[PDB]
Amino acid sequence: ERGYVVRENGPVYFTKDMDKTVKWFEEILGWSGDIVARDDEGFGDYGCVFDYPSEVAVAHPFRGFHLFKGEPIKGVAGFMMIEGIDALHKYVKENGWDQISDIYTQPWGARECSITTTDGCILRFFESI
Amino acid sequence: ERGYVVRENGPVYFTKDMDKTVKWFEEILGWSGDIVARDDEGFGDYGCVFDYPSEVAVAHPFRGFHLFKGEPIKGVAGFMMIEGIDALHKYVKENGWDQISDIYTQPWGARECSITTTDGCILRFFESI
Repeated sequence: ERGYVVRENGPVYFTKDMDKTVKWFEEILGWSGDIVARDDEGFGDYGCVFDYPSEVAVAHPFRGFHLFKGEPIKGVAGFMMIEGIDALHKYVKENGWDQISDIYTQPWGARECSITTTDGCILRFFESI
Repeated sequence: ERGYVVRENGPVYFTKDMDKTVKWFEEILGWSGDIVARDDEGFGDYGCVFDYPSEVAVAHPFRGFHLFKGEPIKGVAGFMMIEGIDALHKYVKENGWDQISDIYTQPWGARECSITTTDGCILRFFESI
């Protein structure tokens, strides 16, 4: 570009119950969430979830999801590269969530598996072979 | 989590004609792009765009958009923090794109403006005060 730079560009996520979403992220994937703004009636308007600990987030980068109020995405909402996919699948499974696909190898050189959230969107995870 | 870390998490973006989308990101926002795989008819199935030069990406630290073939997103597709919001607006306008809202101040402490892409999605840009 010219005259400007991108500092952060984290993915967006939409929900009709921000607290439920945050809890799913924390209980099923082991992430940390935080509602940043609430409605006059106490409903979440804006927030976020990240895979690292709350601490690190309070002192800066951002690789989590921004949470906005609205109709949840229908289809793929995330495409994440990770380390420890096997561990991921076990963790999610141990936590009781069964809506996760088996792990499989992609033609482009990586093992993948995808998860459906409480809101119904698909999150795709992958690790290079 | 436990046993796994998120290495990268760039936002997803869907398009029916990747080349046109990539040209837009290049001509209007001054970004860079590359189509990694095409279909039997010549269209891109997978690719990406990023704010920095090609030199970085091939030399990993991925914060652009992953591009997949599909129906464009209706509504907000990006929420990114930037520096030089005035420069951005002028750059876009200077490059002939008129579907960019004016810059305005948000209650939460930042100036913002949204841009409509060639595909119809909305990209929100903000800079804190």
